[PDB]
Amino acid sequence: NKNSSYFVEWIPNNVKTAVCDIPPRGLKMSATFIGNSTAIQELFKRISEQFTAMFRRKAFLHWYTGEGMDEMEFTEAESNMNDLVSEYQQYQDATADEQGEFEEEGEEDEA
Amino acid sequence: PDLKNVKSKIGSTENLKHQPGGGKVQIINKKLDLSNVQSKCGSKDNIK
Repeated sequence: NKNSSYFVEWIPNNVKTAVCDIPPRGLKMSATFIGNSTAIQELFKRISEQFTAMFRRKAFLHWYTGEGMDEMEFTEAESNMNDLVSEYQQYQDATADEQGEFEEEGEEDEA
Repeated sequence: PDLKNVKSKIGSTENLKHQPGGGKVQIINKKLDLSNVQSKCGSKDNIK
């Protein structure tokens, strides 16, 4: 209710809970979290820019290629990294309402 | 002693056109059809 702007609205209650009768040894209670925050892009946009740094000069690649790795694996992994950031970005800030105007295959433009 | 302006060996020459660019994603979904509907909890004949 308070932090609503930090939740994805089309998953209308984002929460799973579980509760165990047995604490760990020490203090009387505890809790453990996991978020699928779309914030995750802040890590992966850093690696991809840093990757591209190294690879736009082909820095230390001779090691990898010398174990017989092909350079089009680095190209697909980088592509799959860019496409994964695009999926983080497809569901980040996505409206509960659908997008309307976005077509380009249509047969007519006149009115 | 003139060396004839000797060139480097061997550089990032395979990267000279490289950026690289990004692909696209657009998801986006189709509506299901819910037009097969009628209620049963009333009367359509015995009302007459």
